Amino acid sequence: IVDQVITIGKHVKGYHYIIANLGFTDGDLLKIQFGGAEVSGFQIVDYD
Amino acid sequence: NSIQIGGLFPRGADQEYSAFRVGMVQFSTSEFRLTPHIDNLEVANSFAVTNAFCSQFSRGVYAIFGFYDKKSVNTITSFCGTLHVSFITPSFPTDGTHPFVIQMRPDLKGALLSLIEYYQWDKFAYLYDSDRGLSTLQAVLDSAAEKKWQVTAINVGNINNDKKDETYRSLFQDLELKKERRVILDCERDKVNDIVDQVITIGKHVKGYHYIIANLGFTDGDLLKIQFGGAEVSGFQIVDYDDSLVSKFIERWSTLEEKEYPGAHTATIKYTSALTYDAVQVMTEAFRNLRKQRIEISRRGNAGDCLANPAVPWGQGVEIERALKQVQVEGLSGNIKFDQNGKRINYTINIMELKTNGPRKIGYWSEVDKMVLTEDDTSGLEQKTVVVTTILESPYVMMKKNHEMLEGNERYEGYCVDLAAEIAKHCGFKYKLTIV
Amino acid sequence: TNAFCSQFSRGVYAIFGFYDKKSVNTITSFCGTLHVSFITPSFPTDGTHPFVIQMRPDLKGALLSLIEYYQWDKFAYLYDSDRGLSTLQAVLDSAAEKKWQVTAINVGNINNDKKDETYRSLFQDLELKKERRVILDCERDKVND
Ligand SMILES: *[C@@H]1O[C@H](CO)[C@@H](O[C@@H]2O[C@H](CO)[C@@H](O)[C@H](O)[C@H]2NC(C)=O)[C@H](O)[C@H]1NC(C)=O
Repeated sequence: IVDQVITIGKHVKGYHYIIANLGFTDGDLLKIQFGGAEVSGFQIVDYD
Repeated sequence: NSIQIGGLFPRGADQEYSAFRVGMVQFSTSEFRLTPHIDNLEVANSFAVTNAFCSQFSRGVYAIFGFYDKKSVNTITSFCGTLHVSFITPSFPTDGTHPFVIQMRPDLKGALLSLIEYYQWDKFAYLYDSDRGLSTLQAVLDSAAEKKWQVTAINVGNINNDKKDETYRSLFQDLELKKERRVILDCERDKVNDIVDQVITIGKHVKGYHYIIANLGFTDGDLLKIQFGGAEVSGFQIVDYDDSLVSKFIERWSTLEEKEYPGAHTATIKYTSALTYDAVQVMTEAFRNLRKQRIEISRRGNAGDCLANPAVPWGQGVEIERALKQVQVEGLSGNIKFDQNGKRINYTINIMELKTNGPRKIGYWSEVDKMVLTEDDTSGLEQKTVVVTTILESPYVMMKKNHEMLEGNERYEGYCVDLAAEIAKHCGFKYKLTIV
Repeated sequence: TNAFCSQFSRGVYAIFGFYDKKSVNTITSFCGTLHVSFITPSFPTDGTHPFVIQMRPDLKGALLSLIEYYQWDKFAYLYDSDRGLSTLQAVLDSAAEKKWQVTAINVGNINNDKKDETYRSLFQDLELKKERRVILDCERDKVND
């Protein structure tokens, strides 16, 4: 879903995504990291 | 009939070399046979170029086909202009009028300048490296002055590939200072994809951005990763895969053994490679015409040393160069023809826009016709001029005092005329005021 | 290339000379390879070539500063290719960050048969945008012309 969004350009500022699982940092995030859209998610494993 | 020629290839130009070999077999005849001695060299290094040339000279070649960097080209145009050695290249045109250099690459500057007035740009950002000279950048700076353009030229080639990230943000902050949306890319094909990739990541490839790729190979690189972005991408093609000549070429090309002809297993070929294939045909017709005109050209001995003092050119160099420059043939890059300096003339350049279903020609450019759009107009432009009927009554609809000199909607004035505007404005349509 | 080798064959220990934008690479690559040291008053290399002792100091930094001192924002930059468009790019690279409107008119390609005409055709062409601030960037002779 990410890659598809990336290619049609729905990851710029104004857009906003909330990833609904306990593994936000379990998957790739670099490919949306600088686009402009807002990404949110949940982490159940605190590395700190 | 053993004719010796010089071959100068840069390390890792594999497809260009394979194309050179298919050209060998295809245009080889039984009248004569071109015997190519190949020199694999770091074309950027001038020392190695000077050496490799002197080697080809001392062996006794009749002409050299090769490439050059802009850093190296001067060594080439010197040793060729001096020793009358003929040089054939798909590399970029020389800054001026150099003799004994047969530049297969068509001049691109004239094409690009046409396209800019076509899209009617007035303010853009020109990005570049120096690797093909700055003779193009001079062209966009002398034009901008004469046609009122504001150009933000940024040199993006000196960027180190070791810290190649902070250099891009600060680049697109300076390119966000004037909200620059129109950008030209005049770069090495490698540098092209690196920039595109970065542009995708920061999301400057949606609707509202319009990029122009300044090279002879539009469909050469990768286009699919900004094909759905929304941004419109234009560029130039010198290899038309619709020509039956090129189409028949592709069939054998795409099917060759790849262990033997590397990078030749594709449905597309780089223009750098394609020109090399065209260059072989020219080298054949050149030496064919030299015997059909019964002119003798064989070496009267060793060329010995290229640094021989004083330098004395062999005679037939004048004759050979002329033969080359008088060639007219048809190959992969459309029609081929030269002037007295070895520059392309009368050549076609396809204009391609990136769409949804892939790259697409919207027209072609000639050095004589300038910008010509192929009659492929679409029916999409609705522009349904909504016919608005009205009556000649005061003060609803009235003729203006000098309606004669005026035309269209401007002829009439009045309440309903003013209303016709407010209606069409809020409803969004172009309309024609006509009396019943 | 012939002169450099002629000097080298004799076994000189160093070489003093001048070069051009259409010959600099030759001097460098043959001095980088043969480790011959070159001492030049000519314009410095657009890089980090070794064995080349450039006597003239880098100007680039100074000119940029002086323009900033005069508080300019829109000017014309007549340039000569003869010394390598390094400085032309230096002000062009800065044109964004410093916010400049630079008109870059090449001038190192005119002939002395129509010298008096083209030079007037340039200035009666900047009577268009009506700029008054110019930079010359030329070998002294192209200045006086
Ligand atoms: C200039 O280029 C044109 C178009 O590439 C060349 O035109 C072709 O000429 C041949 C031989 O007369 C015809 O068979 C073709 O039909 C033409 N191709 C076209 C028009 O697409 C022409 O040869 C070149 N002119 C000169 C003076 O060299």
